[PDB]
Parts: sequence; structure tokens; C-alpha cells
Amino acid sequence: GTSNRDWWPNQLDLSILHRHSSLSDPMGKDFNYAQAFEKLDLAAVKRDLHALMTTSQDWWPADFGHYGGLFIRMAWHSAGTYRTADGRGGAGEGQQRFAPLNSWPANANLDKARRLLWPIKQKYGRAISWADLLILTGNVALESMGFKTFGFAGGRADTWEPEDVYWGSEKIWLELSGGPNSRYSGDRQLENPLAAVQMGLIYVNPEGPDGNPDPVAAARDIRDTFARMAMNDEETVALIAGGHTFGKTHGAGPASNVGAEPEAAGIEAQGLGWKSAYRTGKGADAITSGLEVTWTTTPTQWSHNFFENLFGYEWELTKSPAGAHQWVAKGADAVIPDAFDPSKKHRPTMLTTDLSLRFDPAYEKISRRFHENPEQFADAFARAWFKLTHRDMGPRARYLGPEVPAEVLLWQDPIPAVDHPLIDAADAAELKAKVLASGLTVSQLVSTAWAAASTFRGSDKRGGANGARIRLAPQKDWEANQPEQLAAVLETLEAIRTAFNGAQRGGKQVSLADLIVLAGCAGVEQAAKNAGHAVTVPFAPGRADASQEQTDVESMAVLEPVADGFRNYLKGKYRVPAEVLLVDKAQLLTLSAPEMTVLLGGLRVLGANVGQSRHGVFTAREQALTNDFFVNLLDMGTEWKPTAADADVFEGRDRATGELKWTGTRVDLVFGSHSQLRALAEVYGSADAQEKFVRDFVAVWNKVMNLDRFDLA
Amino acid sequence: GTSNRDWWPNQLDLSILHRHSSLSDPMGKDFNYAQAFEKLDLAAVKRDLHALMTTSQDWWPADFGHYGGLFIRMAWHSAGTYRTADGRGGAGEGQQRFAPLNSWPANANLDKARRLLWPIKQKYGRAISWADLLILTGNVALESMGFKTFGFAGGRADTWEPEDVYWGSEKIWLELSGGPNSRYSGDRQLENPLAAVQMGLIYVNPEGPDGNPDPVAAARDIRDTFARMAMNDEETVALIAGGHTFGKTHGAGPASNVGAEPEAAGIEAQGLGWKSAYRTGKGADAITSGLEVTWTTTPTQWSHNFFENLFGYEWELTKSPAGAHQWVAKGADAVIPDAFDPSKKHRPTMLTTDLSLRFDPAYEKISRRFHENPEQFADAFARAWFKLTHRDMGPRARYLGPEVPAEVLLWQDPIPAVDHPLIDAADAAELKAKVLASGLTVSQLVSTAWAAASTFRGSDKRGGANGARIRLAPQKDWEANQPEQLAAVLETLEAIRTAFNGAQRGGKQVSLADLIVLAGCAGVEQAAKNAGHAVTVPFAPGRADASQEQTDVESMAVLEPVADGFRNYLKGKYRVPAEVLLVDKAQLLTLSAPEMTVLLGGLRVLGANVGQSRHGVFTAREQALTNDFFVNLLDMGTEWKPTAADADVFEGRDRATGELKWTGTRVDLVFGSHSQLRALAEVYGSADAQEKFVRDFVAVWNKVMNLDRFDLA
Ligand code: HEM
Ligand code: HEM
Ligand SMILES: NNC(=O)c1ccncc1
Ligand SMILES: NNC(=O)c1ccncc1
Ligand SMILES: NNC(=O)c1ccncc1
Ligand SMILES: [Cl-]
Ligand SMILES: [Cl-]
Ligand code: NA
Ligand code: NA
Repeated sequence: GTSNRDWWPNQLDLSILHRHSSLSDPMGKDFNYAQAFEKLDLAAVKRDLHALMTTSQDWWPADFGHYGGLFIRMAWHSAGTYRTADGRGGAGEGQQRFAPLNSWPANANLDKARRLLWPIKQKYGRAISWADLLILTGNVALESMGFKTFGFAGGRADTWEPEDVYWGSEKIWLELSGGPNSRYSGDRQLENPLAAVQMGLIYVNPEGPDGNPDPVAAARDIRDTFARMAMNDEETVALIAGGHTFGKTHGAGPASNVGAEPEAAGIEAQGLGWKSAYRTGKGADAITSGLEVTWTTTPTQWSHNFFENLFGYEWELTKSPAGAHQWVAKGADAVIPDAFDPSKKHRPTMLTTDLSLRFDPAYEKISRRFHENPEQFADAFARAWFKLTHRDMGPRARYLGPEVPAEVLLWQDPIPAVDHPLIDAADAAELKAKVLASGLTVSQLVSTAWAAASTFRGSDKRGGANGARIRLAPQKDWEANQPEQLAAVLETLEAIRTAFNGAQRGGKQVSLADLIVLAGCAGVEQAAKNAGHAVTVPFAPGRADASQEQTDVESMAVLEPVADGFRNYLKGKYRVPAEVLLVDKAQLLTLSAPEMTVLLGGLRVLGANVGQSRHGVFTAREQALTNDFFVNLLDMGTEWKPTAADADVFEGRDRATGELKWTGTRVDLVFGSHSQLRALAEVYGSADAQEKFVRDFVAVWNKVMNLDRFDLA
Repeated sequence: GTSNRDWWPNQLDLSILHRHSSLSDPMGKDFNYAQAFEKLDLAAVKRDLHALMTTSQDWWPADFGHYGGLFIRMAWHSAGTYRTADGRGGAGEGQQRFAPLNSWPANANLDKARRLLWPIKQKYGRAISWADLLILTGNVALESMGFKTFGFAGGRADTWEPEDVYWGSEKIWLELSGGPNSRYSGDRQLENPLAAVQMGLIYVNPEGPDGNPDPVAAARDIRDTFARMAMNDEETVALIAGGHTFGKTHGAGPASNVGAEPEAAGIEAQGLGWKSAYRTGKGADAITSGLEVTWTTTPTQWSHNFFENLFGYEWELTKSPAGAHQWVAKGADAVIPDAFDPSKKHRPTMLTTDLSLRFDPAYEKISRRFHENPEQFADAFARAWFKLTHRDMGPRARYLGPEVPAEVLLWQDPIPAVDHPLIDAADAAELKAKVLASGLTVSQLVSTAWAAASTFRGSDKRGGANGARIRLAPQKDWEANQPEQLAAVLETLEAIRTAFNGAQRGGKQVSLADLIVLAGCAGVEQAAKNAGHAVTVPFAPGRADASQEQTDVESMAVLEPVADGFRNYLKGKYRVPAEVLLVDKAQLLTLSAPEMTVLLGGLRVLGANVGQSRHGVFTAREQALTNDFFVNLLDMGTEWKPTAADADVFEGRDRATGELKWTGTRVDLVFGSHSQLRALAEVYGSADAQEKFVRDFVAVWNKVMNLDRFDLA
């Protein structure tokens, strides 16, 4: 059945903005997962999960009688898809249970893992999400095998359809680099936003780069991909060695025995996949990755045996029973237990990527320190495991339950507590009047608040105006933020703040974060008055100001907008067309298509463009809040053509005279081209729509200003 | 970016159920188009449209100084995509403005026509939908040129995204038949549900079948396709001859001069397409279809000159300037005006398909009658044009405005007015108890109401329980409806009805349509009580009973369910898998995925399966409303395998003993296989879900009962 995507495969896709509707959600519109979770008997769940660890099912028998390694890998993979570039992936939406991730080759046989959890899921129902359950199970596996975790927070609400994520352009699972859709160019440069080396892998290839078994070169891929997942060297070594303290790999026969992944399997498979024709197809005969490695002498118990083995033997290249490259300890005795036969023992073995921890010189130093100081290793792995499994949860205010660690961690972009009375409505009116009396313009006020608030992304719930980080490095220096203009606005706002705060009694004060937002609100109010309209913009105080020392500058870099269509900004020339980048940004902001449309048309007339560019400024009353953008864009009296100098800039001329009336970018003109966007533009550019435009703009502005306000949830 | 559809291109697509969310709609949740339209000054709109007809724009100059022909074609094409097989297509949602229809080759240059109407649309805003305006414009065109229309109803609310419609499997526009995705098999049998001969055409090819200029053979295609759009021979001849009384075709140079369709065009084209490099690219130089025919001596005025020409000349095969086959009048004088040069005249010309109206023997009889009796022609055309343009509007209760025809037409499936007081809540409780005391079972009551209500389809708003057509031919004899069982239930309910109506005073009575629905309600209440749960199912009276004489039996044939997964029914063996047909039925019913899931699992346990099949009846308390379907389907203690006898029937055995527990079809087991459906099944199969399951089942039951109740809007 031929679809619009088949006919016009390069047209923009707006359905990514209308996922996660109330239509596909089985829960009622008022369901609130946090409230459900807070009444869950978490201790009861943990007891059931402990019991499960050794309750082997015949359809997927437990290695060593204990499912803890399988479950650790399950949780690691749930979290392991995360990319710092866009915040997409990670454990926080339980997406491992949907396509494509439920069928990625690196997630083979995790379908078995999730099915073993169904009885617990069923028993507790809506009070524990899948997303929370996958991580809790990994924690219980660790605790059951003798490792004390750093903590756990609930609050990951389940989702109900697959997320629209760019995982790459390859059309073959696991394709090696340098193909027609290669994710690598130049000197092994991985394309942003990807954080895995091959399609369907989590980070790297366990046999080495493109399957070449060189631990030193593997190390380079490990370092690059783990950095793209927010992990530094210490955290990376801790996580790999910690993980591989447990369990084993599965490669008992040739891979050709393994059948269809879950999304390809027959209906009778009931949601499972990778059925194997090799012997019994399971247990001792299991095939997952094709490798056949067991790292430690006690795979079901926390030990220091990983680094004893890594450093205590020399390693020889060998092949598993499926033909994959792996390593075996030279001259060693058979000390590693077998998973099923108490009469068999094995020599120590390692993956290429485990050997990276010894043969990359930076990792070796860390590995050696962990080998000599196992308490340091345990602590580092506990912290890293917490970070891994919570990286996408957002502000600490979202963290639920009795096991939430009290320690504030720098990676959480922490916001200080508020310990003083907040400004009330009379105070807000007094501060808005002061801001308008200062001489700051509508353009300056709107631009500044936009800059502050629009760093939010719902993928990992980082960013937003809380914290006033726009005043800190590195946000204050970002090109999109107009550093010189920004500094002049912030100086004026800090002077208003100081004067207000110095007049108060009783401990009342206003944060700069709140004042930035409030000042933006006053700009929008002033713009509405400029257009003849009496409008009140909602404001909620309670933001606090974070310090520079609470703001990791390197972690903040990935929130820099290199493309922000809402300010007609593109930092460089990219291969993805700018209107696709606009839709991607709207998706991070949580905006629907109508919201994206009204927001952009209003920002253009308020003067929010970077550098005061006239591109898309289709009005003769800039700084007045009108629907002019739409009325003019849709005027058939104007003809548009790309310029000679630049095919991405367009000139709009009077059709009868040839006279130039406007210029615009692709982001501007897509609203007049795309057949669904133009239908939305037409609503706002109709003669009956001015009041609707204003009230919808105010709503979407307020939505953006509050995106990170989980303190008010 | 590789997507799930790329990896698993045969997986079922649930997004067709989650279109039209409040996310994509720019109007507020409380917007009601009928309320807006009812205050529109329709007379004023029509005056503006009359003026537009002769106000040429230079970017697409008006033929003969009058846009009326263009607008009639535009309205015909808006309505012309309709297919009776599924009710999809038609003018009722304004879909011509979205992909793919906005870029179909048969819709070339209607982009121009729609752009000409933006100033009117913009002036009247939300009070007139695009969908209504396209039709209204065609009627104003006709009236402006001296044709008296049969009337007009508003009420087509605008939609905001493309509908998911199967338009064929070809991958090339206009592909001729007999390719690898041919829509024809056997002796020119067009595949259901299609109603056009080539991808991107409305009905037929104007040169003749696959381009062969044989009017007799073309007639066959005309007849078959028009019948698939609900038009008989008289209506067909009236429409084609009526339409081709006006305007002209456009084929002034070779087609290779015409560029990209709108969805493919550059951003600068601002939603227009087919830009032509031939001479001026417009007006006298226009190329649309590649044919160059003008039918009448007065292309801007109603006449009977089409038939005077068709019958008054003999016709010679010729080629247009673009190379297309067309016909010209032998020996004729130059009597047809030129569209732009008042000093040029032309010979009469015809399409192959016009000549069909004379050379097909059945058409010739009708055409000759219309030629001798142009008043008969005018009346048939007016009636046919109203039917064409209103065919998908639904019940007459949806028809809005001051020009609705008072005549009730048989094709409307009319419902008599109610002229008596309705039963109240106490009466409804008395009737439910009488029904339960009769001895009718939960299964009989649920199955009968299901059968009556589930003929609704939201594509053209036909069907539903209003009318009590289930008691009439042909519904009473449809296999899915279990004719002997149904007859028994209807007899019992008619005796209840007689006894209740005969005891009343004051004219109060209950219709059989209402009592069928109410009885189903009593069944669902009784099932809930069987499960230990007291619930009240909502009921709204006011349906009426239609007569056999008010029921077109042949038109009702297309509403027969040949596949109804909700009753585990498949009338024959089809190429599309049964799970895909389920989702298609759910889309017709207007159900979301959650709604489809609850509804099916509840129907299975209430005994709604046709023939009392055990397939999917995963309960030991049939006729009790419980979640047992979900809990049993999802039990990993059961293993499923296709049977030897039938690969589409599955046996569920205990995994440890081999004992047979259940049997199921693909429709049952898809809820345990598909990863999004299984996620829904898990919510209703959880230990906390009994209350939710009952509540949600009652809500979707009541939704289905009320689908055709536009009298309550
Ligand atoms: C360079 C990064 C890594 C690579 C290439 C890698 C590779 C693999 C492979 C190939 C398997 C075997 C799959 C099978 O055949 O069953 C595996 C198993 C496992 N991995 Fe990793 N791993 C990485 C990092 C991690 C990390 C960060 C964790 C967790 C903290 C982890 C925990 C596990 C555990 C517990 C198993 C055993 C599974 C079982 O017992 O069933 N791994 N790893
Ligand atoms: C067998 C069915 C039909 C065929 C094959 C057909 C074919 C065509 C073609 C090839 C054109 C020229 C497109 C262009 O080059 O501009 C056209 C024009 C037109 N058709 Fe039809 N048509 C059919 C039925 C109808 C019907 C049912 C109506 C309306 C009741 C209609 C009304 C018109 C009008 C008004 C025009 C002239 C447009 C103008 O002046 O711009 N047609 N037809
Ligand atoms: N822990 N990571 C894995 O299990 C894995 C990585 C690459 N191919 C298969 C599995
Ligand atoms: N693909 N996932 C995200 O982009 C996301 C999820 C939730 N809200 C904003 C963005
Ligand atoms: N009235 N129908 C048309 O305009 C048409 C039919 C087939 N190809 C192009 C245009
Ligand atoms: Cl995601
Ligand atoms: Cl449709
Ligand atoms: Na994420
Ligand atoms: Na329809």
C-alpha cells in the first residue's frame, strides 16, 4: 500500500510532534504515575525480585542458577542507548519493550528477561512502570549478588508507542563502517547525534572496531561512545569492569542457528524472538552475541576477580564456537565454573573490549588503581551505575521513593533549595513596571527569556530557565544567545533585582532566574499593548539561582543550540535541512505543530531573531504582538525565489511590480509550503484570528517558561 | 533515517488509529464547527464567490474570463475520490488540500483553484471550512452560469492531517495495468476497495483504457468505477455530460514542460506545483491533462450543446499538442470560442470517454433521452451533483444552513422523525428488567446490539443502530448477523416492545431501534453482575425505525462485514491478514488502539463470537464481564502453535503438560505478539485492572452504540 513517505520520502515529518497523544495512552487523562508509585510497597516488590533471581524457568534456564547477570545486562542496555547530543534514548521511557530497541541485535534474548518480569509487573500493575521495573531489577540483581548500590529513584512513567529517534541511516543491521550510509567519516569521526559504532549496537563492537580484534583501537571507540553517553574514563572503566564481574556471554554454536528478531517473528512466538535451532536452543546451548566468555571464578557474586584476571594472565587470540574473536588466558588452569555442568571448568577468557582496559594507557592507570584499591572500584562503580540509570530523569524533584540518594551530584545540574518567601502578585506587577521603566525593549526582554527557557529538552529533562544558568559559563557566551546584548540585559536586570531585594523585609527576595522569566512576560505584555490588546501573561515564581560550581561547563555544551529556528539561527551549514532541525527542536520542547507554528510566528514579530535579522520579520510593526507573520506569509500578492548568492535565503517580491518586500529562510517559508503547516498558518492568518493568535501565543510562551518546573508538579 | 516501517515493512500499523488527536488540531478543544457555520452569512459568501468567478488573477488567468469550469472540476474532484467499498475518500473532510490528493496527476492545477479561494477563506475564517467552501464554490460556479442546483448543506468540519487511505500498491504515478502491483486481475477485475483505473486518477483514463482510444471499452471502465462511487448509469451520464457542458481541458504543449507536483516542488513555490516551462506556463499556454478539448459553443453558460455536438457530428481520432489521443468533429465549422483570442474559433472536440456516452448502447439510450429532453438532463444532473457532493456527509441531521433540500432521498438511508415523547430513565430500567426476565442471554443481547451498531463507519458516516435496519433486508440475512438466532431475539424484543407501548399513555412509545440498543445495555449490565459488579450502562433514547421501502437494499450491501474481528468472523480467505482487517474495522469505528483492545477482550468473554466459536474465549466464566481474556492470553505458562489443518488457528497448550487449554485466531493472538498491542493487553491483564477494565469496556460499548447519533450533537 503506497504511502506519502514512499512518494515524497524527503518531505518533513510532523507526526513526531503528535506522538504520545491521549489517543494511544490506555491510562485515563488524569492518571498520575507519581502518585501511583508513591503508594507502591517498594519493599514488597524488591522481595519478589530477590525471589525471582533464582526461580529458573524451563523456557530460558538461569545460568549458574541465578538470573542476576542477565538482569544487569538488561538494565545496562535499557540505560545504554542514551546520547548526550540530544538527550534521546536512555531508560527513562521504558522504550526497550518497543520497536526498534526490542529487536536490536545487541538486545538479543533481553526479551526473555523482560518476560521473566511479567508476573511481578502484573501483580503490582500501574503502581510500577516497566521503565522503573527494568532499572529496579538491575539494582536487585546487584544487591542479590552482594554489591551495595548507591540508591534508586522511581518516577519513570511508561510510554505507549515508539519514540521517533534517529538511530542512523544504515539499511543493514550491524553494517560495518564506510558503506553508502556510513556513520563514520574522516579519521573515524562518528556523526552527531549517534553514540554507537554500528546500527543495533549499544556502544561498541565486543570483537573490536569493525570486527578487528585490536584492544588499543577498541579503546578509542569505547572512549568516544561512552563520552557521547556522558561518561568519562573513570566512570567507563568502573562500569565495564563492574558489569563484567558478573555472568557470562552466550555463543555455544553458529549464529546461523538463530531465527527472527521479535518484530519479525511469527505470531505464535508471542512477542519473543531469536528462537535457536542449536541443540536445546537455550541454557547451556544459548546463543546471544556469539561470544563465549565467562569473566570471573564466581559469576554470581561480587568479587575483585575481574582485574585479578585481566592483569594476572597474558592473553591469546582465539575464536568462540560461533566464530567470533575473543581471548583466552595463556597457560591458565580451568578455574571458571560452567553455567550448567558442575563437572566442567574453563580457562579465564576476555573480550577485546575488556582488554582495552589494560592496553589503552589511560585506562590502564585507572584499572591498576582499581585492582590495588578495590574499595575505590566499588564506590566508583556504584556511583557510575546510579548515574547511568538516572541520567535522563531530569531534575532531582522528579525522583521518587525511599531509596533516593541524599547526595547531590554535579551531573544532576542541581538547583538550590528555596528557603525564603516568594514574590506575590503585587510584587510581580511592581517588578514588571520597573523592567518596562528601565528602557529594556520588547525585543531584548523576549529574546533573553527565550534564550533562558528554550535550552530545555524533554528527552532527558535537562535545561530550562530554572538556575539562571544563562548568566554563567558557558551559556552566557553562546553565539545564539548574543553575548554582548545578553550581558547588557542581565546587568540591568541584576540592578533591578538588587534594588528590590534590598527594600524587602522578612526574608523575601526574587531570584535572577525568576526575574529573567518575569521580564520576558513583561515584554510580551508590552508587545500586546503595542498592538492595542490588554493581555496578562501568567507567571509562576520559585526558580532559584545555581552557581558556577554547580554547573559543569563541559556537560552544558551539548545543550548549545546550533540550530534554533525560533530565532532563525543556524550556527553552520548542515546536511539536514533547517526545517527538519526546526521540527526536531519543537519535539525537544514538547511542542505540537500548532504550538510550534504560533510560537514561531509570534517570536518573528517580537524581534527574537539572532542579530536583529529581518528574515521572516513579516510586519511593519515590529515589537507588537500581532498575527502579521501569517497574514503576510500567505499573501499571494508576493512571489518568492531563492537568492543567487545563497539558495537557503529567499526574496519575496510584489508579483505585479517586482519590488522586494521581504526576505526569509527555509524555516520561515516552510509554513507557506508544507501542506499541513500551511493549513495551520491559514487559521492564524484569517481575519477572525487576531485574538486567538494572542491567546494561543501567551499559552505556548507560558508553557515554554515552565518546561523545567517539576517543583510545581 | 531508517524507521521501524523500513526494518519491518509488513508489521501492522497502529498510527492509523491515533490521527486526528487534539495535538494536531489548531482549534480549541471546545470548538464546534456547526455552531460557527450556523452564524456564517452564507448569502454574503456566495456573493463574494460570484464576484470571484469573473475576477481573473494574472498568475493563473481565467479561461473565457470565467473560473466556473475550473471550480466545477475542483468540486467534482474533491467529491470524486469516494469509494462505496469502505466509504473512504469524498469531499467531506477537505482532504484535497493534503497529501497525496493535492499532488495527484488528475488534480493538476487545482492547486491554483484552491489558492484563488484563499482570500474568501481568510475573510470568513473558521465559520466556513475548506471542505464546505470547495463544494460551495462549485455550486456558485454552476449557479453563476445559469444552472439551478438542487441545494447545498454545510457541516463538513476541516481536518488537519492526511487520512490513511489505501489508494493502491503501485509505486509509479499513472502506471498502466498489468505491472508488478497491478490493481487488475482476471477479466479486468478491479481490486476492492479501489475505484479508479490507475494510481492518481479519479475514475478513468480520458484517452481510454490504459490509453487505448476505444469509447466502447472506455465505457466499461466508466460504468465499473462510477458504480464503485455509488452512481448508476443515469447519474453517470448526467454527471459527465453536465460537467463537460462547461469549460475546457488544457494541453497546449508537451507534458515534459511541466515540473514537480506540489508535494515535490521547491519551498519557494509556496504550496503550488506543476510549474510549466511552456511559453507563459499559464492561460492560453496551460498544460494540465495534456488534452486540448473545448466541448461547447458557450463554455461559460449552461446549455444542451454537449449532446447537440455529441450527436450532431461524426468524430475523428486526433492528437493534442501534447500527443494525447482525442477527437474532433468531421467537416465542422469553427464554432467553439477560443479561451483568450476573440478572433479565433475552433472545431468541436471530444474525449474518448465523452464518446462513450454515445457508443455504449446503454449510455446511448440515456444520452438520447437527455438530448431530446434537456429539462430531464438538467434535473438528473442537479440531483446527481447534490448526491456526489453530499454522499459522505452522513445522516440528514448533520446538514446545516438555509439551502438544505427538503426532499428526502433514498440514498440518504433516511430515518423518520420522532413525533412522540421518549422513554425516561425509569422506563429504561423497567425495559432492561423485562428484557433480562424474558430469558434472552447475555450473549444474545450483546451479539444483537453489536450487530446493529457496528455497521457504522466514520469514513462516510453510514450505518449504525439508528433505523433498526438490522430487522430488514439485507442486514437480517447477513451471515455475520446469524440470521436464525437474530430472528429469535428480534421476535422476543418486538413482543416486549408491543407490551410496553400498549400500556402507555400520552403517546410515549419506544422504538425497536432503541430497544435493541437498550437490550444490549441490559446484557452488558447483567454480565457485569455475573462478575460480581453492579454497573449502569449509559443509554440515550431517540432512535427511530426505518421501513423497508426507505431502505435501498443494493446500497446497503457494502456495509456487510465480511471481516469483523470483534466477533472473530472472516467470511472468506483474503490476501490481507486478519489482524490488518481488525485494525481497518477499528479505524472505521473511530476506535483508538486502547479502545479496540478493551472492546475485543470484553466481547470475547461475553459470547459475541459468530457461531459460538471458542476461538479467543479465554475464560471459564463466559457471559461474565471480566478481564480474563487478557490474563489468560498473557500467561507464559501457555505455549501456542499453529494447527496442522489451518495455519491461521492456534492451539494454546500447557507448556509443562501439553494439555490443550485454548484455541485462537490471528485476531486473538495479535494482542500477545504485537509489541504495542501487548503493552495495552498488559494494562488490562494486571491484578489491579478489574475496575478499569469494566469502566473502560462500558465506555467503548456506549461509544459504539452512539456512533450515528448526530441528533444528539
Ligand atoms: C565496552 C562496553 C561493553 C561491551 C562491548 C559489552 C559486551 C558484552 C557482550 C558481548 C555480552 C554478552 C551478551 C551475550 O552473549 O549474552 C555482555 C554481557 C554482559 N555485560 Fe557487557 N559489555 C559492555 C559494557 C557493559 C556494561 C557497562 C555493563 C554493566 C554495568 C555490562 C554488563 C554485562 C553483564 C552483566 C553481562 C552478562 C550477561 C549474562 O550473564 O547473561 N556490560 N557484555
Ligand atoms: C469519465 C469521467 C470523466 C473524465 C475522464 C473526465 C476528464 C476530464 C479531463 C481530462 C479534463 C481536463 C483537465 C484539464 O486538462 O484541465 C476535464 C475537465 C473538466 N471536467 Fe471532467 N472528466 C470526467 C467527469 C467529470 C465530471 C463528473 C464532472 C462534473 C460533474 C467534470 C467536470 C469537468 C469540468 C467542468 C472540466 C473543465 C475544467 C476547466 O474548465 O478548467 N468532469 N475532464
Ligand atoms: N553488555 N552488552 C552486551 O550484551 C552486548 C554488546 C554487543 N553485542 C551483544 C551484546
Ligand atoms: N525522542 N524523545 C524525545 O525527543 C523527547 C521525549 C519526551 N519529550 C521531548 C522530547
Ligand atoms: N474532470 N476530470 C479531470 O479533470 C481529469 C481526468 C483525468 N486526468 C486529468 C484530469
Ligand atoms: Cl527516546
Ligand atoms: Cl478519506
Ligand atoms: Na531520553
Ligand atoms: Na469518506
